[PDB]
Amino acid sequence: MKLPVREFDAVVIGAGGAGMRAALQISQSGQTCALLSKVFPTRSHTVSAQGGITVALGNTHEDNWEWHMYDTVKGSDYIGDQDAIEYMCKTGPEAILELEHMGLPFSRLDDGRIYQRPFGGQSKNFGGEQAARTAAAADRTGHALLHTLYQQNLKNHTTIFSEWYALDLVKNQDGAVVGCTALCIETGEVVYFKARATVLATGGAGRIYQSTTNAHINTGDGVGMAIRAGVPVQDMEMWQFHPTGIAGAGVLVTEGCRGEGGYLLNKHGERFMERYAPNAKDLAGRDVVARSIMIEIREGRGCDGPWGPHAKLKLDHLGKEVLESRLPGILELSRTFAHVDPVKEPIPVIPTCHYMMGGIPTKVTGQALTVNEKGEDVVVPGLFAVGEIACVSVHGANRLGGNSLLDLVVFGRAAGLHLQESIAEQGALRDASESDVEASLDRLNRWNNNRNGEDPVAIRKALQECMQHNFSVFREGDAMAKGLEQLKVIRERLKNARLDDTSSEFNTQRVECLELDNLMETAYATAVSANFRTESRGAHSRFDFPDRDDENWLCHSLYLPESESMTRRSVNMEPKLRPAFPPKIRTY
Amino acid sequence: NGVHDFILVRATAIVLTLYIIYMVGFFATSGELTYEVWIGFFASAFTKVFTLLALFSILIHAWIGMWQVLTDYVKPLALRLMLQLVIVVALVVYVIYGFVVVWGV
Amino acid sequence: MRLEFSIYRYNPDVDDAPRMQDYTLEADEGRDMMLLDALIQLKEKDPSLSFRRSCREGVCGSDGLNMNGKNGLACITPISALNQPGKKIVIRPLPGLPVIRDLVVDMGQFYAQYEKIKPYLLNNGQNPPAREHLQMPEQREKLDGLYECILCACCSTSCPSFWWNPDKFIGPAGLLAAYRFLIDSRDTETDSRLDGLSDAFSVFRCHSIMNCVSVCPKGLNPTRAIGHIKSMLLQRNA
Amino acid sequence: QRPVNLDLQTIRFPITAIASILHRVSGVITFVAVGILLWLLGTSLSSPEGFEQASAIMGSFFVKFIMWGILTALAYHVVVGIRHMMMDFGYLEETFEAGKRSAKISFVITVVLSLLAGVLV
Ligand SMILES: *Cc1cc2c(cc1C)nc1c(=O)[nH]c(=O)nc-1n2C[C@H](O)[C@H](O)[C@H](O)COP(=O)(O)OP(=O)(O)OC[C@H]1O[C@@H](n2cnc3c(N)ncnc32)[C@H](O)[C@@H]1O
Ligand code: HEM
Ligand SMILES: CC1=C(C(=O)Nc2ccccc2)SCCO1
Ligand SMILES: O=C([O-])[C@H](O)C=C([O-])O
Ligand code: SF4
Ligand code: F3S
Ligand code: FES
Ligand code: NA
Repeated sequence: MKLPVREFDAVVIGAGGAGMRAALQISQSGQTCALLSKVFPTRSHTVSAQGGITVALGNTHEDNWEWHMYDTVKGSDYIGDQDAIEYMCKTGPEAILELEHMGLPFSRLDDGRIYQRPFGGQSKNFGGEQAARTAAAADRTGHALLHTLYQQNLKNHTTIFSEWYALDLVKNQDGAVVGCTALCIETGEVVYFKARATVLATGGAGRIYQSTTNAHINTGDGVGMAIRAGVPVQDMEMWQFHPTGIAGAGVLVTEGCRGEGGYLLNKHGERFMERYAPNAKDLAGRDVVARSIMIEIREGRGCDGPWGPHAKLKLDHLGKEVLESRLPGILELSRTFAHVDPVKEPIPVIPTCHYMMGGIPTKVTGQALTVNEKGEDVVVPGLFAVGEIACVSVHGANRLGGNSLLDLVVFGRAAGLHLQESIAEQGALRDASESDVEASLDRLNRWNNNRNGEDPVAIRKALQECMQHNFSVFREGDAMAKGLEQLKVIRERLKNARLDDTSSEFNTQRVECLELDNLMETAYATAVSANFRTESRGAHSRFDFPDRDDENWLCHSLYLPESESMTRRSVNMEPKLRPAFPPKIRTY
Repeated sequence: NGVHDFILVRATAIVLTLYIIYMVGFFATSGELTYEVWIGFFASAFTKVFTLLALFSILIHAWIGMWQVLTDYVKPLALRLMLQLVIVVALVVYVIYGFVVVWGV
Repeated sequence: MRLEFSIYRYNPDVDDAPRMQDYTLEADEGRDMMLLDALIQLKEKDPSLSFRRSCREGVCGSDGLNMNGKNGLACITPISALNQPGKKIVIRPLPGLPVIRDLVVDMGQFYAQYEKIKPYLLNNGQNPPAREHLQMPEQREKLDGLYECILCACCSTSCPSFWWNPDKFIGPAGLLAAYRFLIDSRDTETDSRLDGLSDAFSVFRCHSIMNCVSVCPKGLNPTRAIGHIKSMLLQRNA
Repeated sequence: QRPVNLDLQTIRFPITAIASILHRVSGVITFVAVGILLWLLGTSLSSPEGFEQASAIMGSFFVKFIMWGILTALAYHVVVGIRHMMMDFGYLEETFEAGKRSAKISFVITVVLSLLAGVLV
């Protein structure tokens, strides 16, 4: 072993909501735990989440976790795993109340209970009247949540490795994950974090697109790491485009704007969502709203200006008092990034890439899955995933607003509650040899030695442009096929890309180059998966196969990294506490 | 502790403000300053007492203040303790010299 | 239109001491970018230029910098606010902290002061609520202006008291966080917390210099929070 | 060992910080001044001749300048000290706008007291 070895029971890679909630739980169960993060923990993308946490607290009106389960299942367009959605919806209220006891500064109803607002895809009585179940701290709920979880980690003295960049998983000769190599950004030191449980919690990958709501750090590192270790990823074609990014900037304005009573207008001042979703209107599922906006624009009914083509999000009728109390953050964002005061004028908006429904398939315990040669599920010993990197799947083909933060907390906690059993079930794992660790350094040594190759900047730009033109809200077979060919070429250029800064003290160029590898793998998996799924379902929408096809495609898509090919996985439709929700036509 | 310093500085600030108003009051309403009226002012019990009370206030107020300054800009302990010594000594000398000047009038 | 920059450089394996290096950037005349945009482009042309950033929307607190003399966040500072005819736009690290590399500072002391004031809910478990703690809107309003802090350190690294005693003065950001727990009606350890803030340095090194308020990118007011702490300290110890 | 950016010439200070560092300096100067005023007061009180001599000392133009500086620093320390206490007790708001405004008014008041101090001398 010619690299330093740091050993823990558990290594959690990522300190957003999911990773911080998991670390806190793992630590309180008596296991040693190392929490890694490539930025200071409270700079994780969770910190930007706005609208709130969707959960059946029953504060704003009497509610029922089964109503939430129904909304989620339907919202997912029937490929969300119903046993997993049931666990999440039923467990949710208590898991969220626990955050409030940790001091999360939720907004409040008059009787002192947590404030909940309406949000997309919420109904009472299994598809009835609009519901209000998204618990909020104004519109900075992600900020409140992340800071609270960090505070709890200080209180608990969690071992945190801040500004360490995980490079690649380490496998032993039996095919088990036994930790990861990591790079200390400050000093340039390279280390092997050895563990019985390695927990990916690395977040999403919106930066594979030209325009995204996501932080610069959202580069799909856990997808690249899984893929390079032979671990499959699931449903990667399922990308949520949030209906309301600011046009021309990408920056999100929360769906809480529509939850509080705002709505979308086209250039004729028509409230068009009444036409596209007569029941739920502006609070329909996001895949539907996003498509409807793009249909208006495509058909000459969008607005234009300094911002580019867009729809108008009108809020002024709510008044200054409601806006400043419920939506202050979007007041700042709109003023700063659109030069528009929402108190007086509509915000120019357009659908913008937002959330990765896909990821590493997992059990509710967080254990990662692969398939054997027979196509059966088998646990990947030593590997776990929680949060946006995971595909449990509770989100299927379209995530509901507020259900990601609920996911981070419910599943981050579950991985930690179940960790001892998961470790006992997998048995003692053989040690990595030095060559096993060495294999995890190949990618890094390539960059450290390549001075004369290609500019990584043009490669990143080409990759983003390809995804934006070819794998956006509306897709087509021919365009996707070409897109895929273009990515193969770009991926070849990337193998000869140069690192121009070779220094060791806080060298961010090296980190950005390593991230570029993970953008490439994520983009590649996404494109292969989108080509493969010949139907339209939730966020995946194809002109050549415009219909939802339950006979062939009521299932998950799975990308197999060793053959670079696709297969299908069963959707779970066997909840324990109530009967399955049968697939039906999905309209809002 | 810190609360104690904060209050003392402010309590003495109030006493010195009154003393300044008193002294300025005199100066700006006494025409020609003859030796006679000058010494009559400082011979008064009221002026003597107030001036000594001001002097004690200064000892307290300027000590805390100078300690604040030194603990910001002078790190080497020995140098700092030496400067504090000179400063306390000077303040105590101010008071004692004041006692000597007024009790001599 | 040509933008001119002077940017602080430092790499310990190369430089004997920090230096300023000049950069030029051609920009579109009809568009106003953020400083972070400009930095990102300078790095396309000089891959060695290192700085922190993430959210690019003023929420994460990553990219605090001293810009033309004044702390703020690069992501929401328009170039038109910095660009003065015939002068260079001057970009330097937040003052007072050790510089790791280029524009990246070691925030260690800033975080240590935050941990010192025990920034987490302390509730003694008596009279537990049935579900969430009940907190009326009037009690919850008291946290507005305090819980929004993004820990960017623009305030603390602009405070002279924090420069002279970064290990004893808590600093504006830390004290804002202390006050956040002090007036949270769900925190029951108010008296313990005030007892830990009574020394000469933790709170009382604040002299109302007001550098903190003028630079906060979120519009928060540490000076006022600090005032309220001083009052509570008198109320309890005077 | 790591460098730090603490080059004061490269940093913007708002008017509130200027007000503030001058309050500190004026306090230090006043500390020294008390000794000088006491030496002067002692001399003026020791006898008739001590008094004529203090007047002759005060007649000097160089001494008028110093004495004016002392009175100005004092006035400044007192005015801005009162400003400080008004904030501490809630008479002045602790917002940046109020801080700027009250600092400015404090400078004006000090200029006036510095002119009255010129006259008195
Ligand atoms: C983008 C966005 C998303 C969002 C939102 C608003 C915005 C602007 N508002 C939401 C809301 O109101 N309600 C809701 O339910 N969801 C909302 N979302 C979606 C949700 O925020 C995200 O899906 C979620 O926060 C993801 O959290 P997660 O914990 O899974 O991951 P993260 O916060 O993105 O943090 C990732 C961590 O991993 C570390 N990392 C990544 N790569 C590495 C490597 N290579 N090595 C070490 N660490 C790594 C990051 O540092 C980070 O800590
Ligand atoms: C007359 C002799 C006086 C002397 C020698 C003196 C000296 C000092 C010194 C050295 C300081 C510390 C400065 C700092 O730490 O920044 C100080 C602080 C202070 N002075 Fe005075 N002072 C005097 C009178 C007064 C008066 C009449 C007032 C009227 C208000 C006053 C108000 C204050 C206040 C409020 C402070 C504290 C400011 C802070 O803690 O930030 N002083 N003084
Ligand atoms: C620390 C402190 C002062 C300070 O050092 N101010 C300052 C010094 C140098 C440069 C700018 C401001 S002035 C008010 C009392 O507290
Ligand atoms: O619209 C939002 O606030 C946010 O984007 C919510 C989710 O869940 O993603
Ligand atoms: S108070 Fe403001 S300037 Fe200070 S750390 Fe918090 S957000 Fe940044
Ligand atoms: S800048 Fe510093 S002195 Fe007090 S008002 Fe602010 S914390
Ligand atoms: S990059 Fe997040 S605040 Fe500037
Ligand atoms: Na996912």
